[PDB]
Amino acid sequence: NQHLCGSHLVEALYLVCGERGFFYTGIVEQCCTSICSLYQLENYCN
Amino acid sequence: NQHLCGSHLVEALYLVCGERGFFYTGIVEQCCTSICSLYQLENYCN
Amino acid sequence: NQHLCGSHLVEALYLVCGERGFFYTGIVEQCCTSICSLYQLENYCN
Amino acid sequence: NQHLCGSHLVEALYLVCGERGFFYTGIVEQCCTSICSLYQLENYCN
Amino acid sequence: HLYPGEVCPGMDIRNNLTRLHEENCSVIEGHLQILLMFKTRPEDFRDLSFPKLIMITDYLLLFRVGLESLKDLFPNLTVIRGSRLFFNYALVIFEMVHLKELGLYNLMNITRGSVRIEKNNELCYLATIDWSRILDSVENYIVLNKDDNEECGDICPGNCPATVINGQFVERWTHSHCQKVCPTICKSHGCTAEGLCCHSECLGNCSQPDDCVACRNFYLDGRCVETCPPPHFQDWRCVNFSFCQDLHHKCKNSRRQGCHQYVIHNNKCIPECPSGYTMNSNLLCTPCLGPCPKVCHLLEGEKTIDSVTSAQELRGCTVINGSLIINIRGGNNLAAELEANLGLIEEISGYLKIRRSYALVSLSFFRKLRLRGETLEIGNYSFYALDQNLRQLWDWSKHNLTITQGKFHYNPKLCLSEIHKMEEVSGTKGRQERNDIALKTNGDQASCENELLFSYIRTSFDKILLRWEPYWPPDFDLLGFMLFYKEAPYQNVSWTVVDIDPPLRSNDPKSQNHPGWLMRGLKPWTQYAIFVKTLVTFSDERRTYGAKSDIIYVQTDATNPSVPLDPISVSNSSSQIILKWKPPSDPNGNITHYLVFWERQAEDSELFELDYCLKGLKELEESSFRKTFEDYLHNVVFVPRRPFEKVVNKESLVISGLRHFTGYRIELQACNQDRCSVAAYVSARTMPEAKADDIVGPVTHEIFENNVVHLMWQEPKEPNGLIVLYEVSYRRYGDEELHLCVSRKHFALERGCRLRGLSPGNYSVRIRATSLAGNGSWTEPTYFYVTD
Amino acid sequence: HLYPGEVCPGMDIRNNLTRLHEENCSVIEGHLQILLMFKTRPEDFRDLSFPKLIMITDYLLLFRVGLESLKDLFPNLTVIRGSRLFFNYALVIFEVHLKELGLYNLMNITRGSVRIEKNNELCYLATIDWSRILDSVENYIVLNKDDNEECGDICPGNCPATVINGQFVERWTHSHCQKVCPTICKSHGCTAEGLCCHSECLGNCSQPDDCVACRNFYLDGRCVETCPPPHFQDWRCVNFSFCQDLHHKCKNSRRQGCHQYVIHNNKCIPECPSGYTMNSNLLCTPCLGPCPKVCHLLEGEKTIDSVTSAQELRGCTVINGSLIINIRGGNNLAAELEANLGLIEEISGYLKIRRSYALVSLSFFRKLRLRGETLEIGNYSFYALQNLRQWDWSKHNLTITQGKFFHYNPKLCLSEIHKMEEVSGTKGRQERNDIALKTNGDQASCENELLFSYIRTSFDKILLRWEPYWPPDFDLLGFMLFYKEAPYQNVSWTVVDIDPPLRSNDPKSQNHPGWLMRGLKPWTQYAIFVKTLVTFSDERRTYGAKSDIIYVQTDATNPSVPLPISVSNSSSQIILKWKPPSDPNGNITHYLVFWERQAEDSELFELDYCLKGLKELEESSFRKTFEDYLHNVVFVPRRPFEKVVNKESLVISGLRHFTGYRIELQACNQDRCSVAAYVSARTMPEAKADDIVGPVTHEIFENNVVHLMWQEPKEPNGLIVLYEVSYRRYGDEELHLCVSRKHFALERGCRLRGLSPGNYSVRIRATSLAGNGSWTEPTYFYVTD
Repeated sequence: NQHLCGSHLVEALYLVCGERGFFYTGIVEQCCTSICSLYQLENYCN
Repeated sequence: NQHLCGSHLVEALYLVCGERGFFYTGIVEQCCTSICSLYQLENYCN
Repeated sequence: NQHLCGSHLVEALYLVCGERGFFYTGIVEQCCTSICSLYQLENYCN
Repeated sequence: NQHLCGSHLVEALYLVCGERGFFYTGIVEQCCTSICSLYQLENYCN
Repeated sequence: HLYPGEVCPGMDIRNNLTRLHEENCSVIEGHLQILLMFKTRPEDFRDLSFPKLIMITDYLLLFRVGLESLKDLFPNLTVIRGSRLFFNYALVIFEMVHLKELGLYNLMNITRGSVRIEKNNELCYLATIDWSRILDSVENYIVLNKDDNEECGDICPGNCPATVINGQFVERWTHSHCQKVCPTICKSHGCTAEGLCCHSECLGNCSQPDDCVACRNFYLDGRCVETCPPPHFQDWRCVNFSFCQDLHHKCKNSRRQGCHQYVIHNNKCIPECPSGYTMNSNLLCTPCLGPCPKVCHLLEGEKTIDSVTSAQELRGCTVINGSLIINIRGGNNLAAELEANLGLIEEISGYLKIRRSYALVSLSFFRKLRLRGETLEIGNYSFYALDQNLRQLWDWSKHNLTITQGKFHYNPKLCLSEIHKMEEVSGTKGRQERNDIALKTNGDQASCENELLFSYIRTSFDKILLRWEPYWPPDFDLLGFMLFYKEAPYQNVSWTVVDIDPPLRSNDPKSQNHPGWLMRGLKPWTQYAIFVKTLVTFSDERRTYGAKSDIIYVQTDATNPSVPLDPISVSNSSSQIILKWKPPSDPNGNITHYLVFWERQAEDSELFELDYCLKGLKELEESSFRKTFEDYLHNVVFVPRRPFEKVVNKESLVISGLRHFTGYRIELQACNQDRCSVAAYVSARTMPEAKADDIVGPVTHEIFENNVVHLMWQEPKEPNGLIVLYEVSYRRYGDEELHLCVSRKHFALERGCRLRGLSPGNYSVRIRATSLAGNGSWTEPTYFYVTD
Repeated sequence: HLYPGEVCPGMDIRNNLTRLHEENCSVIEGHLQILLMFKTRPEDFRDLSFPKLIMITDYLLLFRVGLESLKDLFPNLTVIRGSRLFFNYALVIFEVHLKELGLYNLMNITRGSVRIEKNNELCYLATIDWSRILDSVENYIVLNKDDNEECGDICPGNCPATVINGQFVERWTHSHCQKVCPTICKSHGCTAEGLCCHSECLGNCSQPDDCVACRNFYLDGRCVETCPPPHFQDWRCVNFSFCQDLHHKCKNSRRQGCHQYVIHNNKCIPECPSGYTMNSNLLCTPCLGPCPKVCHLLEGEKTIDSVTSAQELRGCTVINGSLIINIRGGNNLAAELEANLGLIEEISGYLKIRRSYALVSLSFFRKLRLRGETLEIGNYSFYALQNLRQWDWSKHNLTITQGKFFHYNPKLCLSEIHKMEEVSGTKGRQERNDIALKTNGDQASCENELLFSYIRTSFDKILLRWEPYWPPDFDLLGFMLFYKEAPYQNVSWTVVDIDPPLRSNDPKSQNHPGWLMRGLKPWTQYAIFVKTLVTFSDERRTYGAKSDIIYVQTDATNPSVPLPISVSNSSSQIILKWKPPSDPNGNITHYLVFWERQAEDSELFELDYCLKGLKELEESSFRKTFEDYLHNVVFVPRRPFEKVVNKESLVISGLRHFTGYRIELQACNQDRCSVAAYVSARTMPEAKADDIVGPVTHEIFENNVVHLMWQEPKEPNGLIVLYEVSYRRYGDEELHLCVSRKHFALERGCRLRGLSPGNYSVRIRATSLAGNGSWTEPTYFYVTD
């Protein structure tokens, strides 16, 4: 399983893109919906 | 497991010795203590 | 029957020869894994 | 490398011969389970 | 005409867009391989269209095509006949990277074959198609497409029909078209917009009802027929003898490889006469004047039968000039096709091998395999079985299978008895070695013990006793008995597992102890299926199966049921009620009758008089160690020389003859023996009647000297007992209205309603009763006067 | 003397009670087989006794004796030397009538084990500790009556107790129990006073520091380490005359079984080993050339099933027949085989290994180097027919002459089998039947390829990245990972399977597989190892790849609340107390503590209350099969605070005597603390303020109203709740007035009215929240008659 949402992902993205930064103009419907691999949760930081 | 005590065995002995009858002058320390086979619960009826 | 295997030999040998018991100064390979005969069984009990 | 196994052959054959594509009127047993050569690979693409 | 074009034999589009354009071809007479279109974009593939291809015989193959959709390439393709499959399928669209959607909103039926769309990394809208009305075989291997990762949102035209798949009622493949569902009675004939069934011989669709775009069996000419009565081609149409003989002469004149010199047989222009007839002057295949074999030679004397397309290479064959290997690696069993394609074989001149055949459960499709060892597998073997689901092998009978020369591993589902019987009947007795015999795991889960096992059965509502005859192995090896029993509602056979050690051995067979078990805590009235097994120590050179017991079904005895759930009572009339409830949670047996009582409950005694008028292997090495020791000991120490009623199958009843508003109580018992459950209770309050709510007798008046007024009426005591209070109204001539709330207490104090302190004038006073139901009818007015 | 009897060589009691009675034999020099006593009852076996047998060399065997107990048959037997075992054991009591073992003198079993079993009337066996008795704690005892709990616990008394399986239980008769000696005494023994016996003694000593039995050798009338007279049966020494007399006698007697004793190394051993020669003073001298052993076997075939079978080939260097290894026991039993068979050189016959569960390796053949003179069926000079795991291939040379089996070896890897095939010299002369086809290395694949690139840790998440390895054909099902807690890296793991990332056509631009194990405990350490899975090709077996086990430890976070009470030692001094929190989540750096004061009850200060009274392989393989078919077809060729550390207490002083105080406690593991922990207390007050300041004076009015004058103390935790006033008439009883703050306000002090005429003396006492204080100086008043 290892499924989580909200705060768990917002400080989980720090593990792979802590110093990279994130794009600003929904991650909820893209990552919270199921198990997330690196390629999906790193889409907002690159 | 299938461990029980009291009324369960007092009605279970009917299954093997319902019409046989039982000896009268403790089954609790002989049968309720663990799993009972036929040879142990039939000791009081023969 | 006469398939004296395991604990059967010890319980049956005194029903064969007990007058002098058993000679002392194999058995399983010829009367436990197969069928023994009264021609050859009594030798093992003297 | 040159171990063109599976989906490697389809993606690599147009890096070998594409001028006339591939001849039409096997391949796996000699360039997928082993190492193929440029002497024998170009025949499969005319 | 319904066929505006001719045949387009054997089209294959490859490399660049060059060639192709070979238009109006409604029928294909061959396959369609459009593949390896490595450099295109939807700009190159948008305007090109072939809207009048309706009939494809063998299969349509697309492999790595810059193509958006097929809805413009083949807008009016209806049926793939699938007479010659590609691998096992007639529609294989594989790895075509660029796409928008399948299209093909005219496709109706795939006669024989399947669909294998796969590995299209840009494909969706495929789970929104129902294949039940489209595909003959519902068992369509589609995986590894973009729709798997849910990256494509749902889009359907509109508005469109919907079916049920996997228990889910879902809509059924483009942005403007969907499935054309026809009535089930129409079968493959089709239907029109009005639902009228097309003519039976049509296939898929019809231009007009009851007369066709495609033909179900044969075409004849300009219509659809069951079989042509002109004095058959490619299993779908008929031609004159002249055309068939013209093809036969032409291809042997043309020397083109691949032609079969067509010979007429059974009024069909089939390729060649089978094993049993002879080719020819009107070229009608006549039976041979003697034995005529087939002997279909193979590539270097070896072929792989991996799927239907490989099996079709040997259809009609009776003798195989080379070897054969069966290498089916597919999930679906695929048994019927092999019987048709290979069942007419007689003997394999080469060797035989079977490897990794999951799909096989038995080996019966070799219905006439009888006899060679001319070629041998490595190690000089004319047979093989290498590696997991084979379960029966041949059905051994008068069916004769014997080998001439030559001489079983990884067969977990193959029993040893069948292997030994095959060894015996083969004629290999006395000419075999242990390498030929099975040494790998055979019958690991399919031991199928050759010994049979029950003596005494006793059941109870929570316990069941089973007793079975004791069987001992040849050497008194028996680890014990493990039992399996599970619920079998309809004996249509996952079971519970309990292992029991055997009872102590008895030296006298007459005075043995029968093993027995009690599975306790079972649901009453429930039925189960039981099967038991025996476990023995493994001896490699003395393999012993053990014993087996047939599966038996028993059903538990019943007990008291549960309380009926959610009882409510609603009155239909003032004196009549209708009770309601729904069946209990668990019946614990078919309910014989629902016992119901009825009871009355008293009113509130305090409210009757009180005034409220105010307002505002682990154990084998353990057991085998103990058999080893005793052998050592003996070998050493033995030196030789209330009214009630029963309801049945109904969740309602009617009760009448009750009070209009008094609450009533119902007691309900659920019983399954004629033994009931504990009490179920419910109450209700019916709609009252206003007959007693009206005061009996009109009102009269009396006047005293001090302008005190006394009124005279009779007290009704019928409306559920004592009346709580009265309502009194009075109004002066030409003035407003005034009221006095008269209760039982005030009635006792003044011996009736009395009015004091009123202003001088003329008045008229009325009295109304107010029971627990409410306010009733008013009485006749009476007047009083107060002196100025 | 300590040895009141001679030897009793090779006793064996069988059939009826006839024979036996062959008394005073302290030593046995052989085994003791009393068995097959089919017809006796305890009446026949109650008075017979042999109380003076002390030393048994090889083993004591009893098999189906109407015998109550051995406590009367062998009341004073101490040690079974166990030089020659029966099967693997020295005490085998097997299979009906009994009361108890007794044998309250038995002390040590040198080499062997105990195998009591299948005695359907036996109990009181789990109440014996074998640690001080048996050299090898790993004693097979099952299928006895004590298993079914039909025998109640009985112990003499009173008797000692030890710990077995973590349970402190008493330790075998109704009148005797174990004689526990101090651990420093070792096998020497001890007396009643605990004095260690002399070192050379064994088990027990008649007197301390001088013996019933001897540890190593006996000599004569004492116990010695080694006899210095110019060795017999590894336990005693004799003169040369006795040894040569036996040697001459047995060859004169022609009795089968004797070994013509030859002196070697001052020991009367049976025969000189391979390397020496027998003889005129018969001292074994080294051979003048090669001297083999060639121990012939029964029909050239023997079964090495246990220690007793291995001892048949001790000292042997050449086996004239075949050998099969058939150890069917749970215990590995590796050391004994090395000693018994390690001196072997070559097997002239064939070799076979079958059902050797106990074996883990095959190193005990430390000098097995070379024949194929005899072959297994199918012409084979080797065999392997479920726990074998490792020869150690080195300069150690093992080559075969002729012959060519490896089946059912789940724990044996393929690489070792192939290396054995190579070094054997069998290259170019083997067939597939010789090579392994049955399951080999099913759980012990031991992939020959190595696998980590990027590691990142967090308190709840850990990231691992490892280099991607592809099989020869791009077969790889995926990667399954195993990781579990490793507190001390002393390595059951969690199992997660991950499919590989999409293949990249360029090796430079590949995607490294990675994983995140989320929700892990902070500060905890774990051990991780990962594995690769490939499709099985019978003729192209591929192991895959393997990664070494690695250990990482999680980062720490805030700890939990400590689990707190405060007790005062003095009026102004208090002592804090608490227990460590439930989970530290890391070593706690310091316990931050605060202190705070809480106010009293304001309402009580003034108010008056004086009132009284294979499933997926076929799915993947089907996908590889199709693509092969496609290509083969479509490709046509051409507040003040403080920190506490490592202490669960503290002292706080300088506080009020009774005012409640509040303590705030923070647990912190970084210098990051936990949420607040709070506790209060009420110290013992002081009575200094409980006493009224100033004595009491009196005033009298005309109406016999009395007014008293004193000062109000406001120190005891604030406003004083009330006062207590006592007064008594001359020669009469006592009277009291409960004066509160309200009455004090009404009358501007304590006033007494309505009292009877007479002479009185009135005292006043303060009553703070603590209690009633000291009384004041009395004052008098008078009421006119």
